[PDB]
This record gives sequence, structure tokens and C-alpha cells, in this order.
Amino acid sequence: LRDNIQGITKPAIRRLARRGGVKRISGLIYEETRGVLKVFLENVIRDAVTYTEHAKRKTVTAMDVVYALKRQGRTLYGF
Amino acid sequence: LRDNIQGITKPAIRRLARRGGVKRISGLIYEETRGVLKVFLENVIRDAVTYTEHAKRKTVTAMDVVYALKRQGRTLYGF
Amino acid sequence: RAKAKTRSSRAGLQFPVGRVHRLLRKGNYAERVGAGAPVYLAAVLEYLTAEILELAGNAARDNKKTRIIPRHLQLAVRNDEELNKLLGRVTIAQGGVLPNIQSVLLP
Amino acid sequence: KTRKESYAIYVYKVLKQVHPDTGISSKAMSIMNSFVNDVFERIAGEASRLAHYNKRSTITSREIQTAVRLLLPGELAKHAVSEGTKAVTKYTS
Amino acid sequence: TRKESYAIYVYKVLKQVHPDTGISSKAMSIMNSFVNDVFERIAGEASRLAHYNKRSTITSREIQTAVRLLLPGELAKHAVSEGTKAVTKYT
Amino acid sequence: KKPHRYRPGTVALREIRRYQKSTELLIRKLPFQRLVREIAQDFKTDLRFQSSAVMALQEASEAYLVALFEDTNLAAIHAKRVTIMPKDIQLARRIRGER
Amino acid sequence: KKPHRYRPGTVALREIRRYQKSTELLIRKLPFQRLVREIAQDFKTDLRFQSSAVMALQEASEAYLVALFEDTNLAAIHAKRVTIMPKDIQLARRIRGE
DNA sequence: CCCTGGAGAATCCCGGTGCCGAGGCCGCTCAATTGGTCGTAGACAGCTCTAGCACCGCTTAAACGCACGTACGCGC
DNA sequence: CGCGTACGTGCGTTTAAGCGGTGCTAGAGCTGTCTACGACCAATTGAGCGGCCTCGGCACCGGGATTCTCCAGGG
Repeated sequence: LRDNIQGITKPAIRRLARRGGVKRISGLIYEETRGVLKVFLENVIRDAVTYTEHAKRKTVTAMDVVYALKRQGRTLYGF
Repeated sequence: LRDNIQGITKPAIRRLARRGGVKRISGLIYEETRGVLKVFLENVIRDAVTYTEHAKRKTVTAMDVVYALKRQGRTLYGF
Repeated sequence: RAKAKTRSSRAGLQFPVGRVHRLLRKGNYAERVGAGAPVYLAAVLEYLTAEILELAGNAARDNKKTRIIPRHLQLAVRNDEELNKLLGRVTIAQGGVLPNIQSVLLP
Repeated sequence: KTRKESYAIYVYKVLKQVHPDTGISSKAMSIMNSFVNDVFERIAGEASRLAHYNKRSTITSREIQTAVRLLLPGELAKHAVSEGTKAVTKYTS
Repeated sequence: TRKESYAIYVYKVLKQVHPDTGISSKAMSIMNSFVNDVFERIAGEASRLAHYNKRSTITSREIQTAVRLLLPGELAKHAVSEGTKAVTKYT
Repeated sequence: KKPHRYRPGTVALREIRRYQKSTELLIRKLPFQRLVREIAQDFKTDLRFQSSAVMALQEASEAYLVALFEDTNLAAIHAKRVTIMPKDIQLARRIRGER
Repeated sequence: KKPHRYRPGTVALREIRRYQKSTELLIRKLPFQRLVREIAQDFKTDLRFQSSAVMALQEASEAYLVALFEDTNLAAIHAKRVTIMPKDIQLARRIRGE
């Protein structure tokens, strides 16, 4: 699995900006948003990896991701 | 005790911004900084009041101030 | 009984294993506390203590001081990137902040 | 008088084991005591938090190992894990 | 097996205040997570509060102190008054 | 003859109103899902993810990016601009403490 | 005879350097002490504070305001400015969620 | 209008005082240490079966790209 | 206020997202099993800390100075 950071397409980033009230979207914001999303994912998923490894499980559950987000003060409702 | 919000003098607010590396300070910053400090103090002291009330104590201790700062993600070392 | 050898010396550690185990039991965390859990806790705390003190000692020599005072501890925490992220939400009294100036701020 | 639990002397021996020529003030000592206690509360809170989710009643070395991976980031984590693993192996032996 | 849930109790609360509307399971899971997350926050604060004064027990004052510490403003005094009314009705 | 030719910003506001009232997920499921796998491949080679596990990661990432975009947008008007900039995000993460 | 007449900015940067490497408390003791008692008297009357209790409050408030000023200053250069504004603080609190 | 020499003032290196907080020592006492003993949580072994992984049609809304110009970032 | 470019708008075209389907097995609950493990109980004991003695590192006080900075003169 390579070049999967491009899966977050340009209209998908544009739609995220529109939900946030952004009126104009720069052409250099897509690489920065992908980098921010990659850094944010590299923390939560790695936290869920340690949660999954400690639980004697080899598949990541949404329940483990819930505590992974909660321990960083980003608790998610609805699982 | 009245007009004690002016105890944080303008050079004191000037000195605080100098520690933060602020080049120039506007004249309306001091009134805003006093209000921000008043709001921040109104949350920490009120939390410390409940900590002191829970211990059946009439004087607020330094340990209760630490717990008041710790619960909001602003933990303080040295007290 | 036998000689009362401390668990810190048995594990090659300086932090008290028994105090950590006692605080774990009375700290209201779990019904039982394992044997190796205080040993693991003592090693992590000692390594974190040794890492900052070495950096604080390095900061102490930068300003030519033989005593660790709270500015050195604050300088050691903020200069290290991992200590910065570990203690991002931590306020250190009598330490100030890093003496850094914006590039456009200089004349 | 009353004996108060503190890590005042324990940090001092750690300082001399890595820097036998420098000292430490009491204000810096109290900061180190607060730093040790806060990290102690965070890891033990996390280790208790981990055991509750797995429906486990005891806190083992793996509880602490996962707790320090979640809190300490990156290169600081694996040296603490390596130091932690070395301590348990020395304690068992 | 049996899984603990707060779904049915919220439904009786929902019909008590607004009997003309229902709830979805997707919104039920959000409310179930909401009640559970507040539960650990109040109990964790109450456990921390008992540890500060070397208290081996958690009373109604432990929960009341945690509410005013967590709930801000005029929301807290409602929960304090609601808790006080339930305590008096309990005895 | 000429088309309607909406002015720059008019369709942007319509997209703003549409996505602020609709709860459908903007990021597609599969491209985001494969991004989870390649990120988790660096930590564990033999790892699996549930359908709800990828679901929980997507909503948290979408809400975090929306909240980041809200702070990024507010810095633009603060900086006498209407276009978001990469330096605005870098300011947003640093003020929030996320580097 | 000509006065020195330092231009604005240089002494401010000098004050920045002299106060970033120092650790003395910038806010005076009793003015911060009296502000705490006035605020606390609105919540509960006949309330006392220890000397070290205010010491914990004073250092935490200064560091929070210095960190706020750092984000406030960082907003100024981001907005192509060197002078901080009251709206800069409002943006800083909003991004932090306060 | 820009480059360079000289001097005013805040800052930095250095000698002498000392003092008060830091380092070292004495008990000793209370919490850390030793041994035994069980209830019991936990690691281990076998079953399974329900949900995830891999590939396949398809079709269709989502996405890359190019042409154009006017709101806007940026320079002064 | 002026420049310009680069990002808003719009469809052509493509391309993969997603719905539905099928098959397999990776493995998480589930149930026994048996087994070391830690709370608790006698029994004990040894350095942590309150306190006291000592002592020296840097705050203080000046003294001096390089040393970086601004104002004035020249090309």
C-alpha cells in the first residue's frame, strides 16, 4: 500500500473546508491538510495499536479507538 | 475590596508581554488582558473554593490550587 | 528471616519499588497490583528523572552554575522535543519561557 | 513530626549517578517531586484504565508497558520500555 | 451474554419531558456514550477528591463537589438542587 | 447567449450552507480506509480493522479537520484575508499546542 | 547637546531579552493578592488564602498569560503586524477553546 | 542617500563578602522487607461461528484537467 | 491604489466508490482446566526524614571592560 495519502482527494478537502465555513480554498492547502491529517492519524491509530496489542487481539476495534481518542481529550460519542 | 482589577498595572501587563516576546503593545491590550486574567482567575479560584469547601476548611491551601489547575489541563509544578 | 534486601537494589534501580507498590495499592487503581508493575514504574520514573536532570545539568553548565535551579529544569524540558510534547500542558513555576525572538522582530 | 512521603532524596541519588559534580535547590527539588508524582498518577491512572477495559483485576508489567507507550512519545517511549524491560528481567533473575 | 446499556432509562426520561418525539438507535448510542463519559468524569473526580483528603468513602458531597467542578455556570446549581431534592426524597 | 456564471464565492456559500446542515461524510469510505491500513502497517504488519473501527476514525478525523478549518478560516479574517493559507494552519496547531 | 533618543522597538527587544532569561515574578505580590481576595469574596465571604497558595496562583497566571501573549504575538506576524491587538487575544482564546 | 569612525549607555566579565539555603550526619521509627497460606484471576487448550479480507460486475456520482476571468493576496 | 495570478466556476472525461454477491479463513468469545500470584497475616528491621551542624555558590556590591549601537561626517 503506497501513495494512499492522495486518497483524500481535492474536492474531499474542499468539502471539509466548506463544512468549516471556509469561503476560499488555496491550492497549497491540500498538501498541508494531508500532512496534518497524516500526523493526527499517526497518533490515534498508533495509540489504538497499543490498545489492540495490550488486549491480546490482532484486529483493531472501534472500542479501542474510543479510548485512544479519549486519552488525548478528543472523546467520541456514538462509537 | 473594590477596584482591585486595576492592581495589574499597565507596565506589569507590559512586562508580561515582554516575557512572551511581544514587540509592541497596544493601549487596549491592558484592558483586555485584565479581563482575560479576571476570567481565568474566576475559574481557578472558584474551583479551589469547592476544593476548600469539600475539605471543611476555611483557608484555601496551595494543594487545592494545584488540583484546580490540574483538572483543566494546566498542571503546576513546585507547590 | 533472611536479610532485608531492598527491591530497588535487586532490580538495579534507585527509585523505591516498595513505595511505588504501596502507592499503587492505596492509590485506588486496581484490586490487585502485580509483582513487576512497581519495578516497571520505578524504571520509567528513574529514566525520566535521569534524562531531565542530565539535560538540566547541561543547561546549568551553559550558564555556568553548579546548582540546579528552576530555570534550568524549565530550559531542559522545553528544549527537548519529547519532553516538550510530554509536558505541553504543564506549567513550571519560577522557570519562565525560552529566550527566542521572532526573525522579523530584530532590526 | 509527621512523616510525609516524598521523592526528595531519591532524585538526589539519581542526579549524582549521572552528574556527580552538580547540586539541586529545594525549589527545583519540589518541581521534581511534583513531576514524579504527576507522571506516577498519569501512568497508574492509565494502567488502571487499561485493566478496566480488558475486564482484568490486576495491573501487570504489560499494563505499565502499554501506559508508557500511550503517554511518552517516540524515542522517549522505547528507551523507557527498554529500561523497564531490563528492570523486570533483573528483578526476576 | 448481557451488555449493560442506558438506553431504556433515557427513553422514560424522553417521554417524561417530550412524549411527542422518539429517538433513533444511532442517537441512542450517542446518548449512551454521553452518560457513560460523564459517569467516569464525575466518579474519577470524586475518587480523586476522596484521595486528596485521605477519604476512604464517596458520599453525596463527593458527587456534589465533582458536579460544581465539572459543570460550569448555572447548569451546576440545577444538578446540585436536583441531587439535593433526590437525596431528601430518598430519606 | 451566456450561462449563469456565478460569481466566485456564491457557490462556495451554497456549499457552506449545505454541508453545515447535512451530516453525510465528506471523505469517501474506501480511500480513507486504505490510509488507515498503510499507516498501521508501520506499527503492525498483521493487523485488521473492523468496519466500525474505520468508521470511528473517519468521524473523529473529519470533525478535527472541520474544527481546524474553523480556526484556520477565523485566522484569515483576522489577517485581513478570505483565503485560508498553510501558515494559518501552522498558526492554528501551534496555538492549540499541536505543533 | 543631543539626547540619546532611542527609537521605539530596540529597548522593547532589550526588555524581551532581559525578561526571558530571568525568572523573577513580574506582577507585584499584594496587587495580585488583593485581586484574588476580591474575586474570591464574590464566591464565598470570610475566605483566607495561604502565602504559598497565592504563590501557586501568581506563577500559573503569569505563565498562562505569557503563553497567551506568545500566541497573541504569533498572530500579529501572521497578520503582517508587530503590534498586538485586543482582537488578537480574542482569536487566541477562540482557537484554544477558552 | 549610503558607508564608516567615535562615543553614550545598558550589558557582560571579574574580585571580595558572606549568609542562608544546600550538603552532610544521628537516631530511629514506621513503612519497607521475609516467609507462609490460600481464594482466585489468569494463561493455556479446544470449538466455533460471526464478521473482515480478497475478488468480481457495474454503474454512476465523485474526481482530474483544461479554458476563462474577476474577487482577492500581495507590493507600494 | 495598482498588478496579476491563481484560484472560483463550469463541464468533458475518466476512474474508482460503493452496492450487492460469494467464498475463506483470521481470530474473538465461550467453556473448562490447572496453576502460579498477590492480599493478608505474624515477625521483623533498616535507611527516610525531622532536626541539627557545617559550609560554600552565587546574590550583592561594586570595578572594570569589551562591545555592540547610534549619531555625525564624508563621498
